[PDB]
Amino acid sequence: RSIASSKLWMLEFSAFLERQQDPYNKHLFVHISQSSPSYLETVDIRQIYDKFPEKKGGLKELFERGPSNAFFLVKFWADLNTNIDDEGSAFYGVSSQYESPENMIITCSTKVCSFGKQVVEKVETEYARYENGHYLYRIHRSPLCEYMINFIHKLKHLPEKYMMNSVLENFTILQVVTNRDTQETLLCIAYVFEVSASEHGAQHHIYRLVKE
Amino acid sequence: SVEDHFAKALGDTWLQIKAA
Repeated sequence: RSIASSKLWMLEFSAFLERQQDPYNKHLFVHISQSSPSYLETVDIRQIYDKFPEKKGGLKELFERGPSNAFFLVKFWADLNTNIDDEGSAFYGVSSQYESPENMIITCSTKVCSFGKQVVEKVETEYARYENGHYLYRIHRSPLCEYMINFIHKLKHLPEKYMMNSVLENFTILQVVTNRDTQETLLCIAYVFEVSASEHGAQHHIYRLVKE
Repeated sequence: SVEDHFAKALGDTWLQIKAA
């Protein structure tokens, strides 16, 4: 169940909001963690083809460049059961951590896609930190882009859960983590989304992406 | 824009929600 290639493992990923240094007191929208357990191992790109970019540099081309073991699909059920966004003065962020056996400089590109078309991209570079015999990489508290903050505002205030799911059917994120020096794909993660019911927290299911 | 996304996804329903 690890999002791990031969060269890189994403151990943790969370997106959250909190009061601007009012905390502990955060709310997680989505969360993958070693701290948090979770429970069909592959999905073919044909199932998600139109939900991601597919031109030069697109998902299919990236997959064909490989390596095949670097490509994953994560389905998230996002927990929007919070009122912090309505109070204002909130901080919205994303934190991730990775590990490798190798010392690398990595670049994480995150593309937000609407109906399969990129609308915003964030690029972050991180450096290896040796700890207890392996290399750790952290992207800590990266602020969510304004597009996504506004999207969450508008989404959480629709009148029906099913409408939230409809909006989310054509909202995706494509994360590509590359080795900065070689441009090798270390990890490529396609994210698709639904909302959690009010009585449930965030959930996820992880798949390997394949292409028959 | 976020508004354009919502209008594409929800059709006339979003037009009604946004207006009123």
